[PDB]
Amino acid sequence: ARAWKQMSWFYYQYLLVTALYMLEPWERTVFNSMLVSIVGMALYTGYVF
Amino acid sequence: IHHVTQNGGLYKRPFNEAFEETPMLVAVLTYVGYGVLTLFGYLRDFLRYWRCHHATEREEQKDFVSLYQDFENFYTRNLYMRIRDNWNRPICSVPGARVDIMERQSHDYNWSFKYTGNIIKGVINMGSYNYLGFARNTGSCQEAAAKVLEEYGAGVCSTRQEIGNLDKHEELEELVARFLGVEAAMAYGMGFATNSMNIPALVGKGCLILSDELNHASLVLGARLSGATIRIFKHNNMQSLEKLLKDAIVYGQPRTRRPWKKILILVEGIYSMEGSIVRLPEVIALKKKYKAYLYLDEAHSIGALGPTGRGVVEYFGLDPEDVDVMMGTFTKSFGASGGYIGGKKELIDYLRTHSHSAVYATSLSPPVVEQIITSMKCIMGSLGKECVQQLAENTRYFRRRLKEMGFIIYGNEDSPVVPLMLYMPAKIGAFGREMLKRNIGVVVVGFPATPIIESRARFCLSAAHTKEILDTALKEIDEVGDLLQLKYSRH
Amino acid sequence: VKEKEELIEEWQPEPLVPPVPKDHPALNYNIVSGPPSHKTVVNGKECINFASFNFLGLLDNPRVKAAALASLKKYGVGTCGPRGFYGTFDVHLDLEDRLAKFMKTEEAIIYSYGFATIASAIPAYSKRGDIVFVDRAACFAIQKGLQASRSDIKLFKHNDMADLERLLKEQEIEDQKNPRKARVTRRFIVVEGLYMNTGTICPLPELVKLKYKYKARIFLEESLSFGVLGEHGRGVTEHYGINIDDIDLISANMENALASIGGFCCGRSFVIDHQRLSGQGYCFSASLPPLLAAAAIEALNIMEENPGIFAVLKEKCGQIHKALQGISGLKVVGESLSPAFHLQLEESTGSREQDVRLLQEIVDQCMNRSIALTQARYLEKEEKCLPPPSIRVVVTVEQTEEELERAASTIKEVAQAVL
Amino acid sequence: PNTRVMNSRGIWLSYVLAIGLLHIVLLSIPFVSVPVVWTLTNLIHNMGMYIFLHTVKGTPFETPDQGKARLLTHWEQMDYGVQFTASRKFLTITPIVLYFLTSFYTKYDQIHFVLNTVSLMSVLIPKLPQLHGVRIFGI
Ligand SMILES: *Cc1c(COP(=O)(O)O)cnc(C)c1O
Repeated sequence: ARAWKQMSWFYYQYLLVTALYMLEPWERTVFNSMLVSIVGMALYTGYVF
Repeated sequence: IHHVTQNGGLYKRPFNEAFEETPMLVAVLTYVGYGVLTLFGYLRDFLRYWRCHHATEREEQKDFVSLYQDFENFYTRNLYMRIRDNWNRPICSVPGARVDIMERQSHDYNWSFKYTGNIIKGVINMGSYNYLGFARNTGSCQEAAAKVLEEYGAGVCSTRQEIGNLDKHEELEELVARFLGVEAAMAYGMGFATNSMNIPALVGKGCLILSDELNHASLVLGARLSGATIRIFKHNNMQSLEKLLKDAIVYGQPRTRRPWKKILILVEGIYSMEGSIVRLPEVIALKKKYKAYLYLDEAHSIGALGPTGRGVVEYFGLDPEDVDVMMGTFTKSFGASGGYIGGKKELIDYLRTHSHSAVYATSLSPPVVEQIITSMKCIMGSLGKECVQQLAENTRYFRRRLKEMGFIIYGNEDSPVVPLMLYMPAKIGAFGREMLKRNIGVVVVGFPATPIIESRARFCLSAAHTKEILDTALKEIDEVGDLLQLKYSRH
Repeated sequence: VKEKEELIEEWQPEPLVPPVPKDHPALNYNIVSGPPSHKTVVNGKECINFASFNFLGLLDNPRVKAAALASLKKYGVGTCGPRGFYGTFDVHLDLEDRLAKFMKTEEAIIYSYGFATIASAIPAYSKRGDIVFVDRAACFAIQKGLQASRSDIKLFKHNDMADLERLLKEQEIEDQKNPRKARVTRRFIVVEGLYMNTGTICPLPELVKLKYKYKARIFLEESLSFGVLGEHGRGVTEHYGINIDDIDLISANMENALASIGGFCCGRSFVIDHQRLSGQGYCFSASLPPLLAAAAIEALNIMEENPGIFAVLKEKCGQIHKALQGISGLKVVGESLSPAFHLQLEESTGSREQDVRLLQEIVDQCMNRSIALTQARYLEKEEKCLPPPSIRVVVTVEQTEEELERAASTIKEVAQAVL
Repeated sequence: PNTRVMNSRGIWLSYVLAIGLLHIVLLSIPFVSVPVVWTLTNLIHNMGMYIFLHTVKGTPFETPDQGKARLLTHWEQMDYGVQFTASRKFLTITPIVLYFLTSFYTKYDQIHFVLNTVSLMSVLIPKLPQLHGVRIFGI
């Protein structure tokens, strides 16, 4: 049960490093999308090779 | 005798300062933290090409050449404005050990604030210049000014070379001269206004000023106002000091090669950021080797160094008669307002004539003179001279305590200011909120007032802090430094 | 060669302080025991004072001294720290609100020092490219921010229209000379509402309408003009009845006619916010001690509860300025409105150093007649436009005219004796 | 304060990995070819190093020198103007290495010569020390 709570700490740890913390969540998801879709394109091209 | 190493700098005690270089992996992550933040600023200001609400330059009958640079206000609205909730919090009590803080918040994302009603009480502070603990509305020390307040009033409406010159002013100027152990002394209105109005009355056009990298906004400004060549040497680098000092004499001006008219040195005792003490006997030994003068700044150092604390000169045990001019303040150990200049009687009399401030600015308020006097009486001999032995105990305890807890601390170990290193800019914005949740208010120091990879937080120790007050704070930090992983040191 | 540098080391600089006395100027710091009240005592000589700047006389009000003592027993004495780093009090917030309310303006900053409130305000705006137009007889506090801000000062003659317009047209020549560079000039105009050194008043409507004709910016520095000029005493803007929002910055200090310490700058919130970030004496010095602040709020309460005090000072100016003119050897070079006279001598001698010493004798004899005056000192080798020696006459509202006219009589007598 | 910003610690190491991220981002694109990945990343890099060095002038913060470098772009104001320093030469060597790997990749083609040279040209031309303050008809 606490593993879902321990996991959000590491996400909170990801908020501090690379300065996601005070980043106005209107803008955070914009960076989250640019975080996902580049890694989402890293998989689809990586499975080719 | 401890060190007489190369320059003749005779040391009595061990020195033991610590400037731990920042780790490789830590430093790279900082630039990413700024790099994402400088990225959205161009994004945000691009969104402002149509219309968090702004100050809105008057349209009514204006729109001349615009007032501000848009780009010079970049960091103040994209890194500062995000996290400006801290270092601005109003307090509503006596800034002693526990401080009542008015609570405020912003639903407009720190663009406009609002007091709710709340008074967060019993908050341990570590960000006030209250070393010897004279910030209290109790005891007989502050009570003496109440007699002075009901008698005199709250300020001369005049100038020192004009009408306004009270007996208290003449008394205090004597009193510091015996305290410093120098010939004569003279008080000024505020400590900032001292250096910005007296240093231009000393040096002139053909002078050369050798100031440190990080003095203050005072000492730079006085060096700008006197038209004089300013040259910067590295922080506590006597080798870099002497290298400039060598070439300053064997050359002259850049344009002509005439000799310099006179030269002098601007150094401080305890540098506020990265709380460290200047290698002073290596300076006294070097200025005698090159006939330079010396301006010294005991703004933090007095009341904090030496037994029955009398600045860094007693802390090195040296004589006051080799420092050509001594300056310190009364806001940062005494709980008062203003500053002095100590020096030779020939020097003081020249500055009682050419002052910029005894001839234009109004002088001190009468009751705060009394708060200075009674505080020096409790030092010279009633919460007296036992607290400086308490603070040095509190300094030396707290300085080893965070070092063994895996934190990273700068400066000399005996320095009461505790610079605690953050590195990430988000770790600035979290830490002030985080400690405030844990009933403690501290001071975090931002980017432009530091270098890039410094971004530190700062603790002001106090003799008013007891052991239980101090150890409770040690408990709270142990969680937060764990919570933010700011355990950067290897030791 | 290595040893040759050692040969240069045998060299002496100048000694630090110069050989101070010209003939013997020691200037004799005049010891005042006790409060410098209306009934004061200087060097053991009881007298009434005429350079103390409590025009409202609020130094001797026990309403004030009761208010500040309450602040003293609950806050302390001094702020241990600057204004950011936990050094901002409620009374600091209350006083900033009150000055905006008293001036009907948006914001008001507070500096901890009456001198560095305009030496630290001007370089926050003009920065090495901008042109500042200075009336050549503003006080020394203005004359240092202009030196700090490395911007080209263009002086113009004192209180004197259309010589300023001579300068403006010369920039209209330069405006059409490089229009890209004239897009980034952002020039300014600095004027003091009532000059400390001349005691005159400047024509603002002849300057406000002049502003839009040449697209400049006006910095008012009403230090003396603050307090008693208007019907409620808001300065020349209440006196001229012109709009507050015409002026880009209004500076003052809480020392003349408020009997407190420090300065403030009130104005529209597009600019007053900006000094919180780059005030250079705002965010680097100790904040204002709170017992001075709560004293100054009550001083605002007294000024707002009783606006009739500003009426009796104006006519009291209108009598000592009237009933002193016509005396030989000197001249009244302050206007009728100004409560700070300048009483410099006509038929000047040669060396000013002697001329001060001649002026010194009148002030010494007058203090023997239990009437205390000043000599209005300056810094000669720095001031960049220095006035001739006057002596200042400062009137309060607690003057009780029957003894005020005694002073005009006893100076009518002793002046011709020295002359 | 923009004079010790490239004279800091590990800024050189972090400058590489930004480009190293930018390539691996550009390497994982579907409808692209392994020559024009290198063609793209030498164009974008030399675009950034022009706009972030030779175009924007002043400081993002406020300078207590009363805006002395208000008319000076970021390259001109490094290390208070002394040119042949330890860090300007690192900033000149690095696009040349980015020119030679993009010379190695794309197999020395003619259009990949033309497009990848004038980016490398227009970045070193302002870095001539005798082109300190001369600005071509603007900025
Ligand atoms: C405190 C500080 C000042 C400012 O003077 P205060 O009136 O005490 O605020 C000037 N110089 C230094 C080094 C300071 O630490």
